[PDB]
Amino acid sequence: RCGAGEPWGNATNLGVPCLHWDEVPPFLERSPPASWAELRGQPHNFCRSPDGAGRPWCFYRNAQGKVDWGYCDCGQG
Repeated sequence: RCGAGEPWGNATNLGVPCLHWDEVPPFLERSPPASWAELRGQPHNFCRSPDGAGRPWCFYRNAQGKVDWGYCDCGQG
């Protein structure tokens, strides 16, 4: 039950949980496609959509200690 454009919430697409936007390390492993400082979900974690294509995505933190970003479509990655 995953339509494109609809985020899973706190999981990059359908995999790794979204870390908090203010908890994103200044030295990041992935480069973000857009300036997300205005996603303004800093206090919390939840997919955001900087892309005018209606494509939500968040930063996921995995058990490797990594924090990267992924599209939240639950089937578009």
